[PDB]
Amino acid sequence: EESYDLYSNIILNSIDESNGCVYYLSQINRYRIYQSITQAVTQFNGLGLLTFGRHYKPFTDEFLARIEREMTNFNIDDLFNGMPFEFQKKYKILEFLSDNQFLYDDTVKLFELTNKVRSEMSEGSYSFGMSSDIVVLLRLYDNLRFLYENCLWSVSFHEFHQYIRNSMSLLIEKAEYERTRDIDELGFSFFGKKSGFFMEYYDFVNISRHFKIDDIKNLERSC
Amino acid sequence: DYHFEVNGTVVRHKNKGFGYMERFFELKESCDERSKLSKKQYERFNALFNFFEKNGVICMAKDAGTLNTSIEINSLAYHGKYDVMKKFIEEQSVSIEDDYKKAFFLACLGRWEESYDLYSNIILNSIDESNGCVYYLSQINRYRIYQSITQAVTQFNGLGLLTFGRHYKPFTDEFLARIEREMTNFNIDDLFNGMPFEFQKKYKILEFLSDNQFLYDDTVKLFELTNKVRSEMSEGSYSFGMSSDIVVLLRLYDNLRFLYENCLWSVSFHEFHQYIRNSMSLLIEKAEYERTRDIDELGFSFFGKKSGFFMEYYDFVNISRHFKIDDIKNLERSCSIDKIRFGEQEKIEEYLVGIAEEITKQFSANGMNVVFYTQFISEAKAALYFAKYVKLSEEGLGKIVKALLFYFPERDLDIGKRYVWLERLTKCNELPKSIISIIDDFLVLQAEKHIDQNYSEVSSNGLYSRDYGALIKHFEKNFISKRLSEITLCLTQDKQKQIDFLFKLLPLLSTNAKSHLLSFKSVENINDLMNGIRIGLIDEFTPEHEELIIEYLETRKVNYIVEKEKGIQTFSSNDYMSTFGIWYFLEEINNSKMEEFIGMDDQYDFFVDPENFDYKKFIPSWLKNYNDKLLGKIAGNKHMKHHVIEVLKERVKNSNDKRYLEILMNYFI
Amino acid sequence: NYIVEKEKGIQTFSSNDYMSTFGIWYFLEEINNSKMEEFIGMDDQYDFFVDPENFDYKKFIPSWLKNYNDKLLGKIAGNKHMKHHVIEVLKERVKNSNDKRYLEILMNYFI
Amino acid sequence: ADVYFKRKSDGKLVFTAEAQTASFSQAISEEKLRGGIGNKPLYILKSEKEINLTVKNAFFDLEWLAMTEVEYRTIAYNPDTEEVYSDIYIQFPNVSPSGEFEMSLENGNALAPEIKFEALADTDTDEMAVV
Amino acid sequence: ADVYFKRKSDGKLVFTAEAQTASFSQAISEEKLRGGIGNKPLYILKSEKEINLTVKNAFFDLEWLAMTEVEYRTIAYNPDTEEVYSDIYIQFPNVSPSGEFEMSLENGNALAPEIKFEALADTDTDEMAVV
Repeated sequence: EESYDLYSNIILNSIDESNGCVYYLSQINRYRIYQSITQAVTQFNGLGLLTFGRHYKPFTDEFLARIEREMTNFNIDDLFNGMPFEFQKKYKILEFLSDNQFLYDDTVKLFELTNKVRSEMSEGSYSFGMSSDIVVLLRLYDNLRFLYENCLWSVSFHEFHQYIRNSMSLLIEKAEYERTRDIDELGFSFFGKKSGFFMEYYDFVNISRHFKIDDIKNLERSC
Repeated sequence: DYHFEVNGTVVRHKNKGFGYMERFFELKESCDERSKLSKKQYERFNALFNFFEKNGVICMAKDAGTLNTSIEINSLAYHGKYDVMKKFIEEQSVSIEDDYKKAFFLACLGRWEESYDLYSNIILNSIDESNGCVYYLSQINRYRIYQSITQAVTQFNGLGLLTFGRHYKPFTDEFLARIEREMTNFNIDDLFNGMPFEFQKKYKILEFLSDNQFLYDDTVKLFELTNKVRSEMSEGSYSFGMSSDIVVLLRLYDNLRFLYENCLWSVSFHEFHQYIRNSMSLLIEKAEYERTRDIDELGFSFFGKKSGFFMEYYDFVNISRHFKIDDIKNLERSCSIDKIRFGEQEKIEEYLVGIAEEITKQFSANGMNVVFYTQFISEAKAALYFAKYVKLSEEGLGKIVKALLFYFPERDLDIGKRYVWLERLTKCNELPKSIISIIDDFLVLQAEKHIDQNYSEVSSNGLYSRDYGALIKHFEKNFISKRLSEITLCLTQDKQKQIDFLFKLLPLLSTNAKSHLLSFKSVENINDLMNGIRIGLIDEFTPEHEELIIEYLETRKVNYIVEKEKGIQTFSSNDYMSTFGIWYFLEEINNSKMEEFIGMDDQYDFFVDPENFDYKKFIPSWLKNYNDKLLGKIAGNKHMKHHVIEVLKERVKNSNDKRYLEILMNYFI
Repeated sequence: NYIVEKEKGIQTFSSNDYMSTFGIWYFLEEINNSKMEEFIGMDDQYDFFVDPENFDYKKFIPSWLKNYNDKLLGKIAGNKHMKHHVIEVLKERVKNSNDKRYLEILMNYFI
Repeated sequence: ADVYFKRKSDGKLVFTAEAQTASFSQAISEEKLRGGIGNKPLYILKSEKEINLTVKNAFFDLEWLAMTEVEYRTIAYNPDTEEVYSDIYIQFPNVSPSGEFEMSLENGNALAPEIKFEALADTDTDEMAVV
Repeated sequence: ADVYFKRKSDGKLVFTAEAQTASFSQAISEEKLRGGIGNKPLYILKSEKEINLTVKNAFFDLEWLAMTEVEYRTIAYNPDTEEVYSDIYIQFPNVSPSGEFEMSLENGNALAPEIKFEALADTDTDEMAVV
């Protein structure tokens, strides 16, 4: 409730200085936090009391009534179009943030890479030069950095968790196969440092944040 | 307001008002309530019934019942009826929609420039009649066919000269100029917005096609479902109720139907090929897993029976169309498709022989449509490669075998490549005499191609006409080819390459032909030795022949010494030294000079001196190339069994390859 | 309970871990009572160890081996009558099933 | 396929749905910390059975919503159309109400989501009962 | 790993590029067909082995493009010599191109596609010679 009220002040006080991006991001962020609240009250008033057992009411009924008042009949796909034209041609980089399904182009490339990686590792292919299992790592780092920078609330959503969980699990599986590989007369370790991949600090937090006990368990039993 | 699941059921999603959709299905069973409407209103209900049932819409989710349903594709293009398209183009014009089918068939057939002109004529005539839908789809399809021709000439301009042996220009430079002019400053993204609004509010369901990346919502859902299914496969969870594998199976058919119907040119697009390829390959993986599944004490009884998934005709077409030969191999090495039942096989064989006749016409009469050929050879190859898993009749096999060994260009299917596919067809059903006749004519045709007298049999797999004779002798112990037999009288030390041809084609030659060959033409170099063993001509290490092997072995050291001084290490994959070692490993050849040779090849040193060979350089991949008897009887001896045991134990847990697991189970027990 | 379960016509197979260890005790000879051999039908594992000779191997479940430690598998290894049956089932389900535990079980034995 | 979710010792219906994922993960003897290894006095340690199971579309009781540890059962007569006999009442009496938030929000509400839940145990191992 | 697609006839490079994938297939289809299985008087040990190499950014030198069986030759050097370094020049004397049409075009771009060629063998298996 405080975050929603605070986000109302950011957009309200962003009228001047022609900031644009700060107002635009906060407006998108405002919908994201409102989206989280919608199922927050749905998982407390609804679902009965199953996970907890006592009816917690973090947000007042009056607060629920008002937030819907302004948020009724809101479509996020036209938010970028609803922005001023000067912002449109100036901050076109953020054009895909308005889309609710923005986590699609990134996942498609990962899904495309996963099929390429899976096919590559089945045939014993060697990724000379630009290795196809490193670009996915580079892609997720930019996605993780860009989402966590600029202070976006979308990083806590389940769809983003699926993006990292599937992308990071493949990296673990690929790294497992790389070390656990047959030796070929032509496929020697000319300059590869065996596994190569090593679990950094940024890799651990990704596994410790987006994975689940159900998801991680099959990873252990497979790799 | 209502969510329509892919299975067929519906569910209220945002319908906060009256349940009109449920009311529509409420009247679906009540006969009298329908008659209570007005005559026009009752007529509309009947039309909606025809629409919903055709589109696969089923009753309310509460009345689920049986929900298994097989979809059908009435489009001729999806079935690859290229003969039907040819006459379908020349049926004049009845309506714009009929012309739209013609244009789509035109693009699939390969006549893209004609197809683009047809799409140009469609939009001009679509001003009236409020038929913007076909105008909308043709506008996208004209863009897609515009995109396809641009890369087609680009492939001919680049990567095309070497593949085809020369440059091909199926489109005139003027046509390439014309298409780009009409496509200037055309952004397809706002096509739905930049087009009259009465369409925008009625045909809203078509808004997902305007964007170039339209193949994203389905792929993302497929990707999420693929992750969801793979989680079940690893965890062994039993999918009660509706299962995601059925969901993805239905989703691809709906996507396949919606695009092949309504004549969308994006069906030939690689992303769609990628979409189907990953969709079905997942299905094959779970089908293999279900067959190879532990029968747990709990949840053994569920909706899925034994072999719940069956290979149907539609799946075969999708496999034969949206897959490449390497990806099929990955599917084979991951899942055994021979175990899963192939349903409606008789409905697949005519498709296989149907694709054979189109190949026959293309490469026999005049020339071939190169633009179509590029778009068709991948489907053509994928169909024949996958034919091993389906029983075929004698007549069906004959046409395919005739197509396989007589019409495929060498640019995509070399001499070695055909034998790999030939063995697949021969393994499914015992070789009859009729197929042998076609095979025999193939070999004699290659001999007559030696007119230029510089043609050499060059193969990717290393397999030559050597293997064709082995297959014939394997199935037919006694067989003599008259056509090759008669050729020997006319040849008297004239074509040396044709002379070399007879050596590896000996078992099919007559007694007089073989007598005339070895009269003064015989083995001189080491190459003909192992050829004779495979032929069967040479059976024992004669003293002269053993000299030949060591003489060639002596040459290698000359380069071996000099290359070490400058740091070079030549490792040409001749594998002849491995053949010499394995013969010595059973002391079948007992020359001691070749035993002196050491440090030459890692495999070669393994056979000659087993106990003192440096096993640290041993490669387990060599074990895939070894016979049965030597491995079987070596168990218990322990002089050299124990050394390889360490490698053997490692491979079962390190590698998931079944071949390594088979070796340690059949032997070394 | 087992006999009265036919009063309602439905058989019971309750996944409760009592009968499982009883047969293991008899297999290990930690119990030497002839009365308990008369109990057949309650648990498939119970019939597998109490009366292995006449046990119906069609009801065998490979997951049972993963529960047994090295000693129990070692004790059941090479009994001249289980040895034949355990090898056949293991060979079938080491290729169909890719779990690493199954690979370890086959490698510690029949070397 | 249906789920009846009741409060144990209270008998009030919680919700009705359809189970989609059923897991019966088997015990793994890899930990090596089982204990009693060197001495090996007696093989007593049996299977640490783990079972997970989810539902499709929960419909909570309106009466149960008024006042705002739990048993569960199913029905299945689909194989071989054996509806008069071969009844299987999958009875875990002490199923644990579990589940995660999983804010997707990019598809909207889907009535009730996939509720995670597993069966607990007691002094006597009563994880699963066919009757 | 920069490759140089040479020409067998003259030696002029057809193009140059950088290696993307080098798949040495390790799989033998056992089918009791090859060899002298009819009588088996000796050993052969000539199982077929498959090598493939794909690139990602060709050059297409103009002199060969003027005129509108083929080879290649490459080197592999890593600045981190560490403890082992070698002048490894993988080259197959006979390789034939096998690139499909591979028209994706949904992203709108193709740039330089993945050129995949398949190595060949003539008379003795002289392919896969590192020289």
